[PDB]
Amino acid sequence: WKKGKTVSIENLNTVTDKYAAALVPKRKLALPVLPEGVKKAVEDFAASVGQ
Amino acid sequence: WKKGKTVSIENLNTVTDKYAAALVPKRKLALPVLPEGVKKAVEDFAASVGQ
Repeated sequence: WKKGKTVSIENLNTVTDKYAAALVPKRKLALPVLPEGVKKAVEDFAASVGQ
Repeated sequence: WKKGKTVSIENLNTVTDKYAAALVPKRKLALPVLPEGVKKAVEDFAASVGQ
């Protein structure tokens, strides 16, 4: 915020990115979510065999 | 094979299809091969996590 100026939302948002980039832990488990791009490519491969 | 005619290879091959369609069993286990279309979509999903 400058003296007579205003505050852009493109700077209020990169500040909020700095708050939510410290919400991640400094060392974390890479707990994998199965994406739907590969959870359907293995579901229908079982459905093409008939499971 | 007709009397004075010849034998086409498009009829010698559909005869060979009838020999190799009785090589399949009348009741079979649907033993699934994993295709490379889904064995790579689950390999790199483990390689994007770093396994």
